[PDB]
Amino acid sequence: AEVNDPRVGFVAVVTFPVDGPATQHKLVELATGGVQEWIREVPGFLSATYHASTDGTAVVNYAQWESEQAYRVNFGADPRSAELREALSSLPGLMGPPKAVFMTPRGAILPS
Amino acid sequence: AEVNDPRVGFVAVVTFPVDGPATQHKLVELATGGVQEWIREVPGFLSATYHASTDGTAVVNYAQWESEQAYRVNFGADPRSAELREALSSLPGLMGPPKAVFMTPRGAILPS
Repeated sequence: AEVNDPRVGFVAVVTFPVDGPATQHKLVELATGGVQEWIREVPGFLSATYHASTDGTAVVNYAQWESEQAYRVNFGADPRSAELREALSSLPGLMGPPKAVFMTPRGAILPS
Repeated sequence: AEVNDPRVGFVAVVTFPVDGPATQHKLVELATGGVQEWIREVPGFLSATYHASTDGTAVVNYAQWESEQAYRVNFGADPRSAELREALSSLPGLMGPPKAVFMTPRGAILPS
């Protein structure tokens, strides 16, 4: 969704610490390789964008959800989120557990 | 821009540690204020979205740029970005300097 779309009521920023750029690439390939095809149609899911940090040390997911309730019901409470967590944890080169920050959009600036 | 817009070549995620929700509001108000309208016209600027962490302790800016040079030079060499940085660093309630992570979008999971 557009970053400022009013439907975005809840965001998670998840950082995965990795051992370098080869693992960054493998982790994004894994995350977008079909393991989470099921999430796409879940109610309230808007997007998950995986980024490689320029310094090679982390993959960062910016995830948009319609609301915290939708995230909790349709993601956190579905055992498939634990299967997805297991899959992403399986990759050689992941150096520690992912770190999450939960937040809500409060203001934006777009080009004129 | 949409999170998977192909023009987004570079993202900065900047986290400002703050002492509580009153400060989260003052910081977003300052950052989205009005005298800061010049950013909207910077070449290569795509968006800045400010978020309040649900726990009250941080404001997070997810910023989209066409390239690292648009952020570093088109924005960062402009004297106005030094003025903005000083205003944000002098706000009461800040608990430490902002921390930035720089990254490149590499994949996205979206609904059909």
